[PDB]
Amino acid sequence: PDPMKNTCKLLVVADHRFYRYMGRGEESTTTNYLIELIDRVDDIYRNTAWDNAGFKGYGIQIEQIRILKSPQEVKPGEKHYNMAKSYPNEEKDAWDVKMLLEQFSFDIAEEASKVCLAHLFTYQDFDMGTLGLAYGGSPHGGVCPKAYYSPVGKKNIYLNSGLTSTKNYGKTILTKEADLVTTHELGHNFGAEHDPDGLAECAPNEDQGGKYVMYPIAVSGDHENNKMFSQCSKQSIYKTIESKAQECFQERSN
Ligand SMILES: CC(C)C[C@H](CC(=O)NO)C(=O)N[C@H](C(=O)N[C@@H](C)C(=O)NCCN)C(C)(C)C
Ligand SMILES: [Zn+2]
Repeated sequence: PDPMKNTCKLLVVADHRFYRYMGRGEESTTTNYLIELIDRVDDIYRNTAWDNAGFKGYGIQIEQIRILKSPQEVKPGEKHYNMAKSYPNEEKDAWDVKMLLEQFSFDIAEEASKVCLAHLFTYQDFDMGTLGLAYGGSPHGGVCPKAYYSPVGKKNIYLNSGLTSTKNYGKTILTKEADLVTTHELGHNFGAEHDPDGLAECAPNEDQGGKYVMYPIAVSGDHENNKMFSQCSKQSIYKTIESKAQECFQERSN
């Protein structure tokens, strides 16, 4: 490992929904929630030995927290990830999750080009229990901005993005649950795919510690393995870090 290239700096964005519902309409409350969450997530990553030996000390740190205190004003027919209404159905509490991730990536493109990852934190009830979405680790995108020319958007957007909502089924998720969602979405950014049932090593039974963080289902969160990465995730992320650290990782701060 290269201590001068072992940290993925993040642009963290709190939309107006997050500001109001999680942040109590305050910069301090909003930021303190995110600072602490990212730090707990960083503990998982930083202590992980990707090759099961010395390849460790790789993690994440916040470069900037953008705080959107009010909805984004838009013209008719125009959309923005921070606009007041949900899209495509304004009668729903939330956007279609995939469309939101794409919109966020479009709107945040110039800023995203300057950081390892950009992550949106919002407060909306996605349909059917969905909690987050991210590019990378999909059967592209992930760490370090990679351009994608959007025919619809008419400009380059970058696929180094993901999002977490802290609302599910009409209530605020537990902080221990939020940590897991963000760890999982950034896991995809870092190159991990979902742990498949067919590999017991990567998807253990409850008596053996339970599932690892990259399992595709989220329920409970009280088992030992739940907060950690499986050997399958480690192998994928290891390869990702090896190819990407020199490209956009930086020295750990503080
Ligand atoms: C951190 C979790 C695992 C993220 C995934 C989606 C995903 O793979 N993000 O990369 C999720 O939202 N999973 C949901 C989930 O398990 N949600 C739980 C909290 C839930 O609401 N379960 C009840 C739904 N009948 C799905 C999509 C499986 C319904
Ligand atoms: Zn996933």
